Amino acid sequence: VLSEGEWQLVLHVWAKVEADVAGHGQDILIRLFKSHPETLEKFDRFKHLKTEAEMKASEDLKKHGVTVLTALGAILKKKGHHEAELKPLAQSHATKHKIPIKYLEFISEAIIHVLHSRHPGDFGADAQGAMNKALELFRKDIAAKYKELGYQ
Ligand code: HEM
Repeated sequence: VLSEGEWQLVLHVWAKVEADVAGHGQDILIRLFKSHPETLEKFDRFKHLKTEAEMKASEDLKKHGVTVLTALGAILKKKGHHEAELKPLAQSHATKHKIPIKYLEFISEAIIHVLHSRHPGDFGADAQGAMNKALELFRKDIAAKYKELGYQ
């Protein structure tokens, strides 16, 4: 469980993200796809993209980045009391999109990397550890729902 101090660090950097939701979503998805190409293959929408330049030029990709970060932001602002927000996410990602928990670990890594690149003054070690804990909590709670549903 995160402390109030930890949540403050998480939400302080997150408020910086929300000044450019779409730029962050691009950077995060591109990092994910480049670092872990098996993730790209889960997106029928995006698997035609073969280069970073093509990814950066895709408005559809940029749109989806906003969808992802918007959902994450709503979860983080619940500070742990996010069960209603995760239910539908866990359900779609387990049963429709077929996304393993490991891939949620991968996108967590991408998020943390992009936050450090874009917001280093608000993303020192204390904030990095707090964000790690927040995204761990996210994964933990999704993983429990996957397990309920027979997906992990
Ligand atoms: C921070 C983690 C993530 C969040 C907050 C998130 C959020 C969302 C949201 C809000 C949607 C649309 C509503 C829905 O279908 O549930 C969606 C769709 C989808 N997500 Fe995620 N997602 C996350 C991670 C991933 C990862 C790691 C993958 C793949 C490796 C993934 C694959 C998909 C796919 C395939 C769709 C459908 C895209 C489409 O329209 O064709 N998601 N996600």
